[PDB]
Amino acid sequence: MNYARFITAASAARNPSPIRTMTKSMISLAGGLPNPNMFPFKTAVITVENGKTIQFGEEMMKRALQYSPSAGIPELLSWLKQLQIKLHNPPTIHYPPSQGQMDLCVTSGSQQGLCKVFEMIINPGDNVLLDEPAYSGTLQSLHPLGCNIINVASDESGIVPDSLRDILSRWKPEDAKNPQKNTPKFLYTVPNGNNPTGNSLTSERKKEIYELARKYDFLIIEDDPYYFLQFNSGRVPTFLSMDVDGRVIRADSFSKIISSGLRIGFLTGPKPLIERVILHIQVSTLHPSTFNQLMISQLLHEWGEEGFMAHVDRVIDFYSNQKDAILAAADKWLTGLAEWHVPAAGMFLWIKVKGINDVKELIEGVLMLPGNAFYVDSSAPSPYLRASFSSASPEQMDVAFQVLAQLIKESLLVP
Amino acid sequence: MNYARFITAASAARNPSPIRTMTDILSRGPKSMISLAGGLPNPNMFPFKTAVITVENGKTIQFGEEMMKRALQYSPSAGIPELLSWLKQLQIKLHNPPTIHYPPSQGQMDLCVTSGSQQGLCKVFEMIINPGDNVLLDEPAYSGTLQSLHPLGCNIINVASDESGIVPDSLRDILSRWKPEDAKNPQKNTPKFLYTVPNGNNPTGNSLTSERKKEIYELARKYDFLIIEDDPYYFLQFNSGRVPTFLSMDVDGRVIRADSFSKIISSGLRIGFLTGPKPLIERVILHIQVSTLHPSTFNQLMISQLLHEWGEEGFMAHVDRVIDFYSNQKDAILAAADKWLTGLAEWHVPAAGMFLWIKVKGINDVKELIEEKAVKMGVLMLPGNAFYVDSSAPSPYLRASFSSASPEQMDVAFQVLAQLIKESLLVP
Ligand SMILES: Cc1ncc(COP(=O)(O)O)c(CNc2cc3cc(Oc4ccccc4)ccc3n3c(=O)[nH]nc23)c1O
Ligand SMILES: Cc1ncc(COP(=O)(O)O)c(CNc2cc3cc(Oc4ccccc4)ccc3n3c(=O)[nH]nc23)c1O
Repeated sequence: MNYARFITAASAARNPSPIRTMTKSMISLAGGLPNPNMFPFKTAVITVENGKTIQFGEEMMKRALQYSPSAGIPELLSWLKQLQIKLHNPPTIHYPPSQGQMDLCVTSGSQQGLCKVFEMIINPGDNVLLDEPAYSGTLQSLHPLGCNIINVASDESGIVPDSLRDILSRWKPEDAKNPQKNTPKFLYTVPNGNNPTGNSLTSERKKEIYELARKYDFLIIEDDPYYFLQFNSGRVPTFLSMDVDGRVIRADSFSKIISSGLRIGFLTGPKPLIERVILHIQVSTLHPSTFNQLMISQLLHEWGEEGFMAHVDRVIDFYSNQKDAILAAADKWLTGLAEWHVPAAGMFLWIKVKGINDVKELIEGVLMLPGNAFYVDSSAPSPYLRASFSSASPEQMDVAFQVLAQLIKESLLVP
Repeated sequence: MNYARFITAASAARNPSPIRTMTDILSRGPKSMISLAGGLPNPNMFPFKTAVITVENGKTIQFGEEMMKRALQYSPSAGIPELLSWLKQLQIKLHNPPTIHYPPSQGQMDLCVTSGSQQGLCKVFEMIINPGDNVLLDEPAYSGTLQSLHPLGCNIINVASDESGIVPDSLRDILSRWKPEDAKNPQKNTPKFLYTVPNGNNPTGNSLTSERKKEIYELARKYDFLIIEDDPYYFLQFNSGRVPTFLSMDVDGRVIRADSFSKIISSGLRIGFLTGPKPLIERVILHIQVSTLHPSTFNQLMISQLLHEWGEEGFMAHVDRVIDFYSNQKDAILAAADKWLTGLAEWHVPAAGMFLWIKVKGINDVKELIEEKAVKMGVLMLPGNAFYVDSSAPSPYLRASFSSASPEQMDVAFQVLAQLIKESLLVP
C-alpha cells in the first residue's frame, strides 16, 4: 500500500512534539506539567448498575486531573486492542508497521476521528464515494472540504455493489497509479443500521465492495456506531475483519452503549494513517479527558469482557422492544398511507409517505424529522421522514403515529 | 471592521446542524438539553448512576440521579449555558471589554468553551491561514503553536523581544515594508495577525507592560491585523496588581483571547475558553461541532458547580493560594541558579508562570549536553531548539521548570548542570 497518495501535503508536514519525548530516580525539570497538589478536586466515588462502585483515591484523582498521552491512557488502549482482536481478528495485526500494521487511538468521540481522517485525505476537488441518505454530521464535515460527493445507489441491504461497479467504470484500474486522473480516494459507509435508513450491509455485499476497493485502490471508512445494536442472531463480519491489504479505517463509539457526554471513541486502522491522526490531535485537544478515560477503564476492569458483553445484551434487549413497539404503532395507523423497511440495527425507522412529494410541509415532531437533512441537496423535496424509537414510550408512539395518519389524510384530500 | 478578509473559504462554507437542540426549562424541574428531531441515546442505559466529588476549600459536589443523566448525555457545542454565563461575567469584571454592547456584526463580545485552550487556538489558526500568508510572532515561542502553524504553510516573521516581552520598535520596523493603505489591497499580502503570550511567555517567563500593549494595539489598527492573546498564565502573575489585557483595550473588536483552567483547576479535564468577536467565535463553534461536537458535559458540570459555589471571591482566593506556591518555587529555582550557575550562565527573573530560561555563557549548542549527557546523569530539562521555527539551528538556551521539583531536587539538578557546562568549556 502506497499510503503517500492518501496523506495530504499538510498532514505529511506534521512532526512529533519535542516534549513527548521526555515522558526511576530522575529529576524532571523538563515537562511543564502543573502541580496536581493545587487542584481543588480531591477524591471521587461513582455508583454503578448496581451496588458496584468506582473510586478515585487521593493519587488516582491526581492522575485523572493531569495531562495524559495523545493516543489514550495505556490501560484503555490495551483493553480495546484485545476487544478488536476477539471481535474482528484483523489480518493486519502482525504485519510490519510500514505494511499497514493494526493500530488504535482514543478520540474525543468517534466524530473527532472521522474529522481528522477526512482532513488528512481530502484536497479541494477530490472525488469521494458515499450513499444518500447519509448521517448529516458527515455531510456537514465534507461540505467545507470542497470535494465531489458521488452518490451510490442503496436498498434494504445497504450499498448496491452493481451501482458502485457502474460508477467506478468511468476510470480504469491503472488510473489509480496516475495522480492527475482523479480516481476516488475513499468510500464512506455506516454498515449497520445506517443513519437515517436503519438498513444493514450483508457479508456477500461487503466481500464484493472490498474486491472493488482493491481493484480501484481506495480506502474504506467504516463508521460503525451501531455495531453493538444489531437485532438479529449473530453479528455480520466487518470490513476490518476482511482487511487483507490494510485499506480500512474503522471508527467505534461508546455514545450509544456507555455515554455520549463523556466524548470517548476509538479509531482502528493502519499505523501510517493512525500516526497522522494522533499528530493532528496532538495540536488540537492534546488528548481525550484523563478523568473520563479512567472512569471507563475502571468500569471495564470491574466488568471484564463477560460483564461488558452482558451489558451490550441488556442494551440490545431494550432497543429490540422499542423497535417492536414502533413497528406495531406503524402497522396500526400507517398501513395504506406509508411504506417502511424493518430496521436491522440502531434506533431509527425510515418512513416513506405514499402520496405526498414534500413532507417538510406536513410536519408544520418529538420523534420525527424530514428526510431533507440527510441529503447533499437538502433543498430538494423529500417524501421520507425519520422516526426515532430510542426514548418514546410504546403509547407515546401510538399517540404520535395516530396524529401522523390524520395529517397524511388531510393532504391527500386536497388536489 | 471587515472580518471576511481574515478567514478562509472553508471556514465561511460551514453551516449549523440541521438537527435543532436546546435546554428544556419548560418541563419536570431539572433542566437538561433536548433534541427537536431527535436521536439522543437513552440515558437509562448508561452504567454510571450517581457521583460525589470532594473539594478542599469548597462544599462537596454531588451529581444525583437526574444530574448524572444530564452529565452523561450530549450538550451544546459552545458549552453548557450555566458555565458560559459565569465565564462572560468574569470577563466583564476582569477586562470590561469595549465590545460588550456592539452590534453582533460589529464584533460583539462572544465566548465558547473548548476542549482545552489548545483547541480554540487550533480552530482559530485553521480559520485564518491560507498557504503563503504572513503572520507575526516572537521567537522563542510555545512549541505547540509552532507545531500548529508549520503544516499551514504560512510565513512566520520574527519580532524582537526582551525582559519586557515584544519590543514595539521592532514591530514598527517590520511593518514599514508595507503602507497602511495596503491592508485594503488583497494582493499586497499584509500580516493577518500577531500572536503573543502576554504574561510569562513559554519559554522565557517574560511579561509585556501596559505602555507596550497600548503601542502594539495602535499598530494593529494602523495595519489592520488581529491580536491573538494566548494568556494561560494570566492568573499566575507574581507582582502586585495584574496588567490590563489586549481584550480590555479592544475598541475595534480585533482581539481573540484564549483562557485556560489547566494551570489553576485541572489540565486533564480539557476545559478552556475563547473570547472574541461573534463573527469569528461562530466560525470556531461551527468547526468544533464537526470535530468533538462539544466539550465533555460531565467535566463542565464539575467546574460550573465548583465556580458557582465559590463565587468570584472563592475563585480569587484559590488563584492566590496557587500563586503563593509557584512564587516560593520561583525563589528556590533562583537560589539554586545563583549557587551553581553564576559565572556559567545568564537569566531574567520570571514575571509569571512556571519556567526559568537559562542562557549558557560559553557554548553554542546545548543539545547533546541536555539530551544525552544529562539524562545519563539522571536530570531532565529541555533545550532551546524546540522553541524556534528553525529548530535545526544551534541554541545556547535551556528551559527549566519549577512547577514540581523540590528545593533540594533543584539544588542536586543545577549542580549536575554546572559540571556538564564545565566539561564542554574544557574542550576548544
Ligand atoms: C453515524 C454517526 N457517526 C458519528 C457520530 C458521532 O458520534 P460520537 O461517537 O462522536 O458521539 C454519530 C452521532 N449521531 C448523532 C449525534 C447527535 C448529537 C446531538 O447533540 C448535539 C450536541 C452538540 C452538537 C450537535 C449535536 C443531537 C442529535 C444527534 N443525532 C441525531 O439526531 N441522530 N444522530 C445523531 C453518528 O450517528
Ligand atoms: C502557552 C500555552 N498556550 C496554550 C497551551 C494549551 O493549554 P490547554 O490546551 O491545556 O489549555 C499551553 C499548554 N502548555 C503545555 C502543555 C503540556 C502538555 C503536556 O502533556 C501532553 C500530553 C499529550 C500531548 C502533548 C502534551 C506536556 C507538556 C506540556 N507543556 C510543557 O512542557 N510546557 N508547556 C506545556 C501553553 O503553554
